[PDB]
Amino acid sequence: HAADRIARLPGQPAVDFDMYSGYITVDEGAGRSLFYLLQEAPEDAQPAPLVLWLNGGPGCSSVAYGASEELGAFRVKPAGAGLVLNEYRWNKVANVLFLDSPAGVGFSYTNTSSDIYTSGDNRTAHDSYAFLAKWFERFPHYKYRDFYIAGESYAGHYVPELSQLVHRSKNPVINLKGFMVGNGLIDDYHDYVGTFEFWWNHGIVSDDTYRRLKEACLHDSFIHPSPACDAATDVATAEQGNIDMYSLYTPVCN
Amino acid sequence: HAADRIARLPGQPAVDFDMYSGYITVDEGAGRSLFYLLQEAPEDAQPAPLVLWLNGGPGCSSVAYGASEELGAFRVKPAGAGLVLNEYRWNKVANVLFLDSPAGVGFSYTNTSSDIYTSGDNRTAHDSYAFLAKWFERFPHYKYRDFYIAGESYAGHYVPELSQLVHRSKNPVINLKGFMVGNGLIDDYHDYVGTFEFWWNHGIVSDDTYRRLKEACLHDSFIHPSPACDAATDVATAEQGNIDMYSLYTPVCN
Amino acid sequence: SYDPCTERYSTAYYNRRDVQMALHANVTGAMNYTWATCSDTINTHWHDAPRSMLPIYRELIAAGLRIWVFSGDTDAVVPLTATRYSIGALGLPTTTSWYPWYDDQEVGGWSQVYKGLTLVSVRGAGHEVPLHRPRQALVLFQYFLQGKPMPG
Amino acid sequence: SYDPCTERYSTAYYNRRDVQMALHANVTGAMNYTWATCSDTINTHWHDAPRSMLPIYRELIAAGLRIWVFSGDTDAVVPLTATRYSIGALGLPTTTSWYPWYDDQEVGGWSQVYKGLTLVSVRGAGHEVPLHRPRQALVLFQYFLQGKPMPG
Ligand SMILES: *[C@@H]1O[C@H](CO)[C@@H](O[C@@H]2O[C@H](CO)[C@@H](O[C@@H]3O[C@H](CO)[C@@H](O)[C@H](O)[C@@H]3O)[C@H](O)[C@H]2NC(C)=O)[C@H](O[C@H]2O[C@@H](C)[C@@H](O)[C@@H](O)[C@@H]2O)[C@H]1NC(C)=O
Ligand SMILES: *[C@@H]1O[C@H](CO)[C@@H](O[C@@H]2O[C@H](CO)[C@@H](O[C@@H]3O[C@H](CO)[C@@H](O)[C@H](O)[C@@H]3O)[C@H](O)[C@H]2NC(C)=O)[C@H](O[C@H]2O[C@@H](C)[C@@H](O)[C@@H](O)[C@@H]2O)[C@H]1NC(C)=O
Ligand SMILES: *[C@@H]1O[C@H](CO)[C@@H](O[C@@H]2O[C@H](CO)[C@@H](O[C@@H]3O[C@H](CO)[C@@H](O)[C@H](O)[C@H]3O)[C@H](O)[C@H]2NC(C)=O)[C@H](O[C@@H]2O[C@@H](C)[C@@H](O)[C@@H](O)[C@@H]2O)[C@H]1NC(C)=O
Ligand SMILES: *[C@@H]1O[C@H](CO)[C@@H](O[C@@H]2O[C@H](CO)[C@@H](O[C@@H]3O[C@H](CO)[C@@H](O)[C@H](O)[C@H]3O)[C@H](O)[C@H]2NC(C)=O)[C@H](O[C@@H]2O[C@@H](C)[C@@H](O)[C@@H](O)[C@@H]2O)[C@H]1NC(C)=O
Ligand SMILES: *[C@@H]1O[C@H](CO)[C@@H](O[C@@H]2O[C@H](CO)[C@@H](O)[C@H](O)[C@@H]2NC(C)=O)[C@H](O)[C@H]1NC(C)=O
Ligand SMILES: *[C@@H]1O[C@H](CO)[C@@H](O[C@@H]2O[C@H](CO)[C@@H](O)[C@H](O)[C@@H]2NC(C)=O)[C@H](O)[C@H]1NC(C)=O
Repeated sequence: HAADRIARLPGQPAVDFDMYSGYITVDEGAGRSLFYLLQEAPEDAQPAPLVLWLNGGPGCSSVAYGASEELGAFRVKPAGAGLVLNEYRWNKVANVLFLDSPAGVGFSYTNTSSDIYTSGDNRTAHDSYAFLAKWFERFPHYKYRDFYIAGESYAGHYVPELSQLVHRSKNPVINLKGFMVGNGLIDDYHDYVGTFEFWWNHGIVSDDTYRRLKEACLHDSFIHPSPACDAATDVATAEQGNIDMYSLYTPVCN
Repeated sequence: HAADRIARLPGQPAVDFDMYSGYITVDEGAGRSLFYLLQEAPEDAQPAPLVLWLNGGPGCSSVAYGASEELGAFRVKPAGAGLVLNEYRWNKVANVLFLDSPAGVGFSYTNTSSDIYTSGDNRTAHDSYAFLAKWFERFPHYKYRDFYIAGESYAGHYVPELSQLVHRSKNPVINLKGFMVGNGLIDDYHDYVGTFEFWWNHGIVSDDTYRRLKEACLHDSFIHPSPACDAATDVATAEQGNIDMYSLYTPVCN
Repeated sequence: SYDPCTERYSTAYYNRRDVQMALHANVTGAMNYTWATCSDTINTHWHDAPRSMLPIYRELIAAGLRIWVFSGDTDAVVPLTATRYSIGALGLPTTTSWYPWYDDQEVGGWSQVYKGLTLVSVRGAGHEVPLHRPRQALVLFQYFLQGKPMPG
Repeated sequence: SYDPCTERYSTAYYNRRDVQMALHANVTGAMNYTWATCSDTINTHWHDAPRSMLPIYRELIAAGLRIWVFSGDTDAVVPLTATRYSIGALGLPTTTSWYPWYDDQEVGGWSQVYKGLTLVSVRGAGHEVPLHRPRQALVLFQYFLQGKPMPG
């Protein structure tokens, strides 16, 4: 644990809280090891709760997003020259743990190359659980700490699937109090119906495309649309133009 | 006409186009006189088209809005200390005429005090027509100029009602080429249905309020809602909070 | 940079005699009331107003007039969806389906050209388009004066 | 001030050995590929995924867990309306109807408290809430840690 401690990052400004990063092996058979980043709260704030933050994709890095351009302690400089401190970082009130998941994402890796062509919700969750159970062994002063799980987007799946596991596990050192999801997947049918309605309601697609989308995708999964849905979706993409679909009214990077 | 010419406005920066403002009597009986503001285009751009711009309300001033915080040549300074030039002013390409209408709005006045309790679409349009027909007599070098009528909001009514009149009048000096409407009333039923849908789609009202609004207002006029519609609308106003309903994501003035 | 307090300034300004003098307004000083941005009375004492403008558009389209309809997409008073349904009810045919128009390299809004009428939305603009998106609002205006479709 | 180019910077940064050294990452240097923000392969080779999370929410609500759901209202990828319909389909009862929450004197977003779950939207924020509305995003977080409803 002390071994996982970070002294300083390049370009990092001086701070008053500790930080830790390293790997946990969740599958010795396969050689699957997840990388974490813990940004603690300041001493005075202790002992604060422990928050596991997960990014979506599927396939996107919690360190890459959560820690670096969202709620983490620092922001990266242009050209990747150094770090700047985040005035609104969440680790002001809690101990934030960022997990790169699944194996093959970010700094997280697998020793079984096949591993990356066969990921799914089930194994992602089981590895995530394993990671937590050993993480508490590496960091025993964290046992019994109120714990919360949070995430965005495809983590609408991750967060509740993992919470479910944690809960049914009945592990006595994990004091799960709850979870929070931002902009995430909940129910395929309803999300599709709502996505299209909001698009038409924001002037981003035509009346026809809107109708084609509803008729092409309602029986589909978000993750595995049919060819009719893809066709529909390709027209819409062309009606949307060169916009940041993740933030309708802000500029696109050049 | 030369008499209506403006030398300079207080605080006004130096410009390279002329400007004219004054009154036209549209009803000698009633003593109804409309005030106009003409911001011409630069010499080099001449001879440019003539554009009548109308603000809505009903009851709001085209000079107050159109000319002063929208498309007009200048912007007013805090405390109303002076003017600043508008870099994107429309009078770069056209001769813009701003009409205060109806009688009782802005600088526009009536000699019959009753006049202001009985305004309606019909008389607004007839006075507007009268104004144009005499305005061309005051400014004869404008006859035959391509003419366009434009406006916002409640001018969704004004613009097309006036265009209709101009067209059926067959006045040979008015070369009406068309009209343009921004964010305006078109059809009461459809606008109500669309307004509520967009609101729910922008997170500004609850699921219940949305349903109550549809059920309370669909048979109504925008301008004269029923008491059921007003009740519904009062709840919505309370769900919206302290926002600028005219621009969802910009700040409110303090 | 946007200042949501403009009406205030305007109120102060047009109320100076200086200015009214300069505008040839309330010459005899006979306007027995302060200058206001809108008239409340008028506003709250409106009478006749048809429920639909659709019939008139039809007459003027048949007449061959140039007709453009626009919308600032972040207004909530007379929102974009209200305009989509009302225009949709004219039943005109589409000449060029909903497409993104550019100003520079940014999307300025979307447009749809129907036989007889052009629909234009302005991205990120509130009710008062030229206030919120001045630059894109001038483009809009120039294309209409020409009768050319929104670019890009 | 917002810079829409952050992923770029991050790509450059995490790719330095300096940094990886500092993080105790790719220690043996054995990661036979450049560092990326997401993994394409992974992304395009996903297998199992249920269609609904509703059943799980039900189980965890019944379990008594604290559950908050939030939404940046200008995201178009997983938009607010998608979340309104999905949460609406849990059928829970409402404890406090949709109301505006403030941060200072500005409306931060809207909220609805149901029996077992709290729904929060963030005004003007895109998909990555803490990036777009950092300040309001910290408020959000603090209230949830406390189990207190959004204020104002
Ligand atoms: C994923 O694959 C890595 C490439 O094998 C592998 O790294 C290797 O770790 C070996 C085993 O634990 C290690 O081996 C023996 O070590 C000693 C050296 O002191 C020798 O006397 C033995 O004959 C072998 O050399 C080998 O040195 C090492 N190679 C490299 C490049 O590091 C990983 O397995 C192990 O990774 C480490 C760092 C840790 O997880 C270890 O305890 C792992 O089993 C493997 N990563 C996994 C499985 O998570
Ligand atoms: C709205 O009401 C105004 C108050 O009456 C009125 O203004 C008055 O205009 C009168 C008439 O045209 C004018 O009168 C006569 O003028 C001469 C002075 O040289 C005398 O010899 C006569 O015995 C009367 O005095 C009177 O001076 C004037 N009063 C004021 C305060 O200006 C408006 O009527 C007229 O307004 C003008 C400026 C213009 O429109 C005139 O030609 C109008 O009939 C009236 N405004 C209207 C009806 O539009
Ligand atoms: C979801 O994922 C869990 C855990 O990954 C699955 O359960 C695991 O099932 C596998 C076989 O899939 C077991 O692994 C082998 O078991 C033996 C050890 O006793 C050895 O052959 C070997 O070394 C392991 O690879 C594993 O024990 C088991 N883990 C747990 C926590 O139970 C689960 O798959 C099913 O669940 C199994 C327990 C069993 O029913 C399998 O045969 C199943 O496929 C996954 N759920 C889904 C989508 O099937
Ligand atoms: C819409 O508004 C037009 C014009 O304002 C109306 O037509 C006008 O009708 C009035 C009576 O309302 C006429 O005014 C009087 O007529 C006499 C002059 O010959 C004199 O008594 C007097 O000095 C005037 O006040 C006016 O001539 C007429 N103007 C026009 C352009 O025709 C119209 O109302 C109806 O249209 C009239 C012509 C006639 O049918 C009236 O009796 C009507 O009320 C308005 N439309 C609506 C909503 O009724
Ligand atoms: C027309 O000019 C009038 C004369 O100045 C002016 O009336 C004013 O009313 C004031 C209140 O805003 C009062 O304090 C001041 O004395 C002033 N003058 C007189 C003698 O009444 C009107 O506001 C003006 N009409 C407008 C602006 O429509
Ligand atoms: C793990 O460290 C590796 C060693 O530096 C690194 O591999 C690199 O691959 C480069 C291309 O981006 C190559 O140009 C460079 O020589 C470098 N080193 C070697 C010897 O291969 C990996 O990118 C790194 N893995 C990550 C970042 O996941």
